[PDB]
Amino acid sequence: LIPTVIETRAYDIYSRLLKDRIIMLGSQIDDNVANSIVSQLLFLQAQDSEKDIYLYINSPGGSVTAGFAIYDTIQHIKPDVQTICIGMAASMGSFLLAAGAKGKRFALPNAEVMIHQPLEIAANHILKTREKLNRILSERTGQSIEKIQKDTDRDNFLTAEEAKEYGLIDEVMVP
Amino acid sequence: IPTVIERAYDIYSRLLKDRIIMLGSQIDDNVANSIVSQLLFLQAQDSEKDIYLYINSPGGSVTAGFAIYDTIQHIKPDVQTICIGMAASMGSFLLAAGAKGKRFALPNAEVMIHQPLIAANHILKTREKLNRILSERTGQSIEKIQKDTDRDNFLTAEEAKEYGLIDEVMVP
Amino acid sequence: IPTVIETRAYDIYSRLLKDRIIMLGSQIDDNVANSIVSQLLFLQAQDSEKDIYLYINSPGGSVTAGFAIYDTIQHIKPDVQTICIGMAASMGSFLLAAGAKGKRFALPNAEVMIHQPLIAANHILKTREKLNRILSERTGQSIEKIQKDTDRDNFLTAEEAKEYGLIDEVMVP
Amino acid sequence: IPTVIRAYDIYSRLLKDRIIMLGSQIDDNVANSIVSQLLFLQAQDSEKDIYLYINSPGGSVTAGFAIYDTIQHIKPDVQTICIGMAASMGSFLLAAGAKGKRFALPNAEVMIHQPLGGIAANHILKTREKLNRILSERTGQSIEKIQKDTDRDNFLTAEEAKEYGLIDEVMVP
Amino acid sequence: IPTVIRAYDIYSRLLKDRIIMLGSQIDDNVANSIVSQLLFLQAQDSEKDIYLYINSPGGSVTAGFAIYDTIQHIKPDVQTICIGMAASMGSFLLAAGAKGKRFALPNAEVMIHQPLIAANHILKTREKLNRILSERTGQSIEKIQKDTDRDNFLTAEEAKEYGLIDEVMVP
Amino acid sequence: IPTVIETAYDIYSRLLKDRIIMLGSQIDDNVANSIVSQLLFLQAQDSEKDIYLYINSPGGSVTAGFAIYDTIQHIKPDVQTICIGMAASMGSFLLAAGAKGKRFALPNAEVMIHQPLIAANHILKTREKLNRILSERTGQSIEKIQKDTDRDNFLTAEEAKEYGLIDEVMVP
Amino acid sequence: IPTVIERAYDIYSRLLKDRIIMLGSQIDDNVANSIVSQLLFLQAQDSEKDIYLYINSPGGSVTAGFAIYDTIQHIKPDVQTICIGMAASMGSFLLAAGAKGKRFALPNAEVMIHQPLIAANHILKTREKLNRILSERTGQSIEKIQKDTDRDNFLTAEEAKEYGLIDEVMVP
Amino acid sequence: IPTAYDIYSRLLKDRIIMLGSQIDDNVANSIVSQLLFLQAQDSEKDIYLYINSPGGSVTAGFAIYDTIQHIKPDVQTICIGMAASMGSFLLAAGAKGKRFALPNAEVMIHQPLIAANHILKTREKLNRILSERTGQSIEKIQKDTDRDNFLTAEEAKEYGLIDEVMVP
Amino acid sequence: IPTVIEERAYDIYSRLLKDRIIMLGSQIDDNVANSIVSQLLFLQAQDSEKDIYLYINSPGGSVTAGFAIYDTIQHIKPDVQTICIGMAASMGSFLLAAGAKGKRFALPNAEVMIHQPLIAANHILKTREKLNRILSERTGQSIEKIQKDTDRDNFLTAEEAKEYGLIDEVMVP
Amino acid sequence: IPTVIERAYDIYSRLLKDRIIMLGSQIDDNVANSIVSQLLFLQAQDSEKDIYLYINSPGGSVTAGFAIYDTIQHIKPDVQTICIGMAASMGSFLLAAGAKGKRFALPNAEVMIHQPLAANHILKTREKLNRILSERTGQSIEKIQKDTDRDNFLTAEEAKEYGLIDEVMVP
Amino acid sequence: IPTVIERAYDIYSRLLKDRIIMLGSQIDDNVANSIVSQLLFLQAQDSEKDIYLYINSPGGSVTAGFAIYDTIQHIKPDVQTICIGMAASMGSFLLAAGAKGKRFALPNAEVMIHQPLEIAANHILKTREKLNRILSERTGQSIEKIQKDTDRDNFLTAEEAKEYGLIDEVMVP
Repeated sequence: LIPTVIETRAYDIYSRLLKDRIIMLGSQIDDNVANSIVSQLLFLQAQDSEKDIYLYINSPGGSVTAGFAIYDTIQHIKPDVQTICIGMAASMGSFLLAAGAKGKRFALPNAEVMIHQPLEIAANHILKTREKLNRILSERTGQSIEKIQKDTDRDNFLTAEEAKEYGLIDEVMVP
Repeated sequence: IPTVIERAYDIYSRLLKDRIIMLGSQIDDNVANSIVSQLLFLQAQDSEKDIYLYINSPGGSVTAGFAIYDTIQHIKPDVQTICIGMAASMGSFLLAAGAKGKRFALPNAEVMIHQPLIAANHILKTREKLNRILSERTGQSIEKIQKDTDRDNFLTAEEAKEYGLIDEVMVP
Repeated sequence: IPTVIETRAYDIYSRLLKDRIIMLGSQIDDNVANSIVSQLLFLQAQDSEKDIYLYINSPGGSVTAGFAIYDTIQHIKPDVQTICIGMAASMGSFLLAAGAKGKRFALPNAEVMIHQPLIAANHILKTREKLNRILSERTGQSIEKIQKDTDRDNFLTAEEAKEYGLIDEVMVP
Repeated sequence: IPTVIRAYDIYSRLLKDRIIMLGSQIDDNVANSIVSQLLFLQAQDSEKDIYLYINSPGGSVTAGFAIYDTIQHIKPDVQTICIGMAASMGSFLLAAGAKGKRFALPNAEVMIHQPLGGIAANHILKTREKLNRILSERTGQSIEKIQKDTDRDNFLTAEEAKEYGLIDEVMVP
Repeated sequence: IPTVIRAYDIYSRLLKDRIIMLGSQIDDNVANSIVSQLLFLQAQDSEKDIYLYINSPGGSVTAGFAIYDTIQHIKPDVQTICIGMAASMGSFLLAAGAKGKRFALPNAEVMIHQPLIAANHILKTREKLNRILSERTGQSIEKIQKDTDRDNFLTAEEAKEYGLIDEVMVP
Repeated sequence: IPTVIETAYDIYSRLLKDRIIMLGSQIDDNVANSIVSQLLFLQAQDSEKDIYLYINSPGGSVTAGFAIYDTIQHIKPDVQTICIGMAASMGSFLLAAGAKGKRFALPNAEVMIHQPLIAANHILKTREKLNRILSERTGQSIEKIQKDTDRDNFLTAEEAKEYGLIDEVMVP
Repeated sequence: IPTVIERAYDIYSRLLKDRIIMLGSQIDDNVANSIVSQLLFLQAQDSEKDIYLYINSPGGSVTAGFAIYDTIQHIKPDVQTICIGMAASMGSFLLAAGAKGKRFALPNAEVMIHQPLIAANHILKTREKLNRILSERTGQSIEKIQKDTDRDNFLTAEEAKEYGLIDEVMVP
Repeated sequence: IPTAYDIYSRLLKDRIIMLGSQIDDNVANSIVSQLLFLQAQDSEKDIYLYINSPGGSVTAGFAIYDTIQHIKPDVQTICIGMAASMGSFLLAAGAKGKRFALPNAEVMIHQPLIAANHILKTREKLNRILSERTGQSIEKIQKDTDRDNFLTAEEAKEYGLIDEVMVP
Repeated sequence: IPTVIEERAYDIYSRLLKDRIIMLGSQIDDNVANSIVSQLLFLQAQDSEKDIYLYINSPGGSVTAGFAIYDTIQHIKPDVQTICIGMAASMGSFLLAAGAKGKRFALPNAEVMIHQPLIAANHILKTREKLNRILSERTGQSIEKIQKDTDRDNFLTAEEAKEYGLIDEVMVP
Repeated sequence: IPTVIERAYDIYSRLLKDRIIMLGSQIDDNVANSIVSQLLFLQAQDSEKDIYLYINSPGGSVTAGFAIYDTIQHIKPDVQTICIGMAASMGSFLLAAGAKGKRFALPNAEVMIHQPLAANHILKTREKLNRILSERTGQSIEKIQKDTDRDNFLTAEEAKEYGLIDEVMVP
Repeated sequence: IPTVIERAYDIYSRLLKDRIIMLGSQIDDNVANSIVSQLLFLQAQDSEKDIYLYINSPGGSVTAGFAIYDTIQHIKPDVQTICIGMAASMGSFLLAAGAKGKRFALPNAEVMIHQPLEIAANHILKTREKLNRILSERTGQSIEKIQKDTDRDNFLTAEEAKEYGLIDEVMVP
């Protein structure tokens, strides 16, 4: 499922999108996805430190650690990382959605968003990093930590407009 | 997938050079990410020129279908839709979602609007949303579409036109 | 599948495509259908006036997939010649008969079978009568004859296929 | 499948009460098993009723027919009771029980759709007409009404099934 | 699965005491086994109670209805006892037991969420599920319709309040 | 297969007590050696009482077919054949091979005399051997049986009676 | 498991006759259902005689564990728990859950009360359920338990006596 | 395989052993045991070995061969279906006067082809043993076991591999 | 397959095809036949006058697939030289004998076998009669002898095969 | 299996440019079709220049070994054979079939002349190999027959003495 | 394995541009075939310049190892052996086998001389005898001591391997 594009040079579609500073996160997040995403972010920062990056998100979520690698890289680099949810952003996918530059987090009208953080590691360290997630989510949305602690414990499916109301995105994109 | 040189592509890649996107499988997230990317690619090359999305699809994921739906609506280009073979469920929803006056089917092509049945209530909620968009795009009442997407009828290309799922049946 | 390089690289199918030649050498499913349809649409954009050549060695396949190639053959402006090498069975034989009039061919030892093997039953029968109606138009046979023969497994000689109206000529060596 | 004490499993222990469970897709292994049970029960007694419980999605025509012919051949009455579902060939076997003794539980769904693809087409169609004719005889419906209905997918309530003539009574708690 | 001795496995020895264990997902195989145990027990004695223990994630609606109907048809009262979990079709069968005689142990969990071949028939049998749950629990059909569409775990005590069981079996 | 305990057999063993053999599958060496054994067992219990061979078989190995066939002919007891469901290829050869006047089919049974296609010469040799045995046991000419065993037409129970493969169709 | 004729018991069937139940693996629903049925069985035979539950288990399903728990609490007879080898998570919960005065470990037995981490809020609700019960059964405050069950501590048989998880370490 | 015995176990009661498969070491060890069991019961009465076999391992075939020859009882051999390779060799190895075939049974003496010298050496011993048990010259068995030739039951009697074709 | 550059990169087979060499090195099925036919069609479009060299090391395969290859050898204009290296069996030996007059060769240690080994039985027998007739035409042997011989497995030496009319020459080192 | 750029090759294609064919696996039909093709290609580029066939092979198919043998003997250029590691059966036969004076082994290479086993055809082709080995080694046919029926590992020097190779290459 | 555009490479091919070869896995025939090829290539490229063979290997096939060994000794240029990570069994024999003065190891590398025990026992013990013999020459240890130490699985430090005579130097940062 990846066509070729030859300018007058052969790119598959994603590599051609990367040329325009577009990164497609279209899968479950594991370490392989994270290493690839971080790499693309580093490449694009190196090309241009002033120019916006566009990160598109269609993701069921995944590994907290891998999710955090991408997060911290988004925060480190100078360029503004816009975020755009195109199909779904659940758990760590919605966390990355909300971690886009302020004013620059978007979703298409019909995109679903879920803040539910589900669940060998010791229980106390899982709970410790969870607190870390809630604290970061509390800031980037303007909601109280109490309210985010509750909400991430349930599997609430948000509409694009609920997400905006909630503070996970800045705008719903209009045709 | 044969190779073509004008610098070498496969067929689909050469068709994309003429702004042709082929949707020829069940729609899952990988297909969705792929169709969306191509549409985004095409938009940036020319925001004015038409896009042609051929559809031969038994359907698939609602969320994947909607991601493609929304990209069609969002981009500036008119997306034509042409049904060859079959458009079922979410494939039939995408066919109906093409630019007005520019939804087509070949003569022997087939269309089934039945949308098959994670919290039930969420599924049923997104389901009401599909019926309304299908009402808006066909001109049929919401109640009529309610009944029809819950039953598995096959429409001929001609029935699909009479129904408002397409604008024209293409003739040789 | 060997490579062909013109001082530009192709595989044989791709270089045969350069001569407006398409090879259908397998069971027809959705993947083969989309591949063939694309080749036809491509070849049409290259030149709307020149003949296209469709070689058929196929045991059959999906009615849906077969109808997508059918309608695409009809839709495009160029003549599609059909050439049966090896075998045309079921939906394979339908596409052989779908070629431009006067331009449906078969090699001398090729074999044709129009038996169409047997979603609600109602719809299967409906699209069957639609196959039968179309084969009747393309072969010159009455729909009652097509009806009986598509319900039985029936190997036609290349010459018999000519006598039937499935092909126009048997290619002489 | 638990043990009952001479140690049976439940089915073996129910066979002692002349009860046969048809709880699966019907194929040749199921058919041979059902047939042998029916022949064994005729051997034990030719006068006493048999009880065939049916919870089955359907299956092979030929296998359905081997059971059907064996129900008709043996001397005893074979009661049929639909628990859960009787589809395709399972609904045909439901309607083939002794007249007056075809039952369904209140919530059991019956569907007379006979699938085509789920042999030469002609032969399949021949045996379809024979199934239709038998269904006509056993429901009291016209061969024509039954043609239409078995070509389509309808789930019938137990009551509608009785209204139809597929069963004689709905068992009340 | 231990053996007890005249040689039985435990389930079969429990069967001798008119106890049936529903301990898994309900499919047609599970359904046929259960229905068979009921018909067997009924023949053996039409007056004596039957005990159905339930630890089930759920399953096939057809399979579940097969069991439901057989429970209702036979003469003996069938007591239902939820141990562990009753979800979806398992919770339906729990409610399906003789009224006065539906139980759960204190840490048991009940979920009535009914998860979602043509759409109209599925929605049709949903309404038929809802209407029976409405009768057996005393809750209005509008309330059951809402609650079976949402995924929600109930305490044994909460399930008693709801009308799915008659009592929490206190230790 | 259920259990039957008398005052423990599986069903098939209980039927074997009545001299009933069930051939319900594709004929391979393993099926052949089971069938031959049941035959030698029953000849030994009683060399005078009929044996009942029920046939629901898609066919199988020619060699395994012949091992069963040669055993039927060699033992003293009359072997009745009853086709339930289907008899094809070597299943129909064995059906025709039961005692004269004791070959039966249920009304909806299907019978296919098609023998489908070692060095080629030896396959053809043992086919001539099949054809000549079918010739004797049906009363049809060797010419005719050659044409007919070379085609795959399905025969009605009654059509198989007319053919001479069975003696009677069993009435309810 | 080998046979023992006392009528042929496997060793587990033999031990069940002495009211001995062995829980020797990860706790899933099959195991839970097996243990529950064995409990109900032994309870039927004699509601006054002790039952002995030997535990060597890495833990398992909380629901499956609670089903075993609830049945121990429900039945009349005293369930003695004996840890041979290991009791972890739900294994150690079931160990602590035996009759008061009658919870044992072999001297080299290991005990770990870490409960590992399907909506998050429901999981956390059931953990609290465990913590409170462990609190009732050890004499420790819910706060020490909620702290200790969140981390990877291995307890010696002796240390587990210190903790109130077992009553006695079995003298050889 | 119906039933307390299963059929084969019931036939063993009547001193009947059924070789219905490829001959490998599992099969060989089974046959040998049955042969030893039967002679323990009565070393006088005949044993009946039915053969329907595509052949198999030389070594495994020689284990059955040697057990037949060793024991006191006559071991009749009866080919049903086919005896090929080691199966045909075992057929010809039955008590003299007591090697039978059913009328449509098929016999093939081709023995198809660890160092090559060992297998060519063991092959000579087979040829020599077939020459003895048929009354053919060794040079004729040499040629004949080197090609793949199906014999009729009658042809096999004419060859000396069986004594009689069984009459129905 | 290793690579050769003339920067035009081939695999050896693509490099050979440059020099009009096709290697039929495997069991003949649909995939193989489709490949060879296309290579034959390619080479024909390239130069219709110059010879083609078809090297054959093959145990045989599908009859349909064989005839598809045969029919294309006969149809195209170029002379197709056939060279047996190693083995030609069944349809391999049939394709070997189908090469140009005076231009069918074998390497000295090559083995050739005409046995064709054994869809309704009668269709098989009728296409067998096709092969035998053609073998008769190309070897000069009577149809009697060929029928007799295609029904048994005899291995033919390079020289024996020349004797028989399957090849024209044995290639001298 | 690295890439070399002059034009981009893998090492084998790069070595093919220097007329070096590497026979490094069991011989089957695919290996034979490949080696033959390389030999044909190489004779097309130059018919007088030597070719170098390195052999590390446990053996393989007889038909396939003969296809390669026959191609070697047919083409004009001299085919030097070099045994690295092992040459067994059909491997050792292809070692022996190299141009006279131009058949080599490395000092620690191993050579096994054992040929493993309708039977009559197998024996015939086996008499065919024996007769070619005898010609090329210079050994009597009776001695080849004894030795190929035996599993006999030959030292590089022992293989020289035997006449399978001409020289043992020196470090 | 990343690309390198200098012309495109994977890293190993780029390193091979600098006469560096990486032996990174268990040695079998496919590894040996590769290493030998890389060595003949580098010789042909330049017969006087040093080759650098990096060894990180648990060892493997004796025949395969000796093929690598013989090629190192045959070709003209010096082969340096550098153990990174692990050299065990035939890996450590290959390490000993590098140009005298030019066998190296990283400081934390591990070296195991144990040569573990389908061929006859007699041949295995005889090719083992030449392994011992060759290690005695290259290390300077008596054959008696070599026999002893290669029958035991002791692990050497890079330094102990130096004192043993398997390498010349432990590499300095």
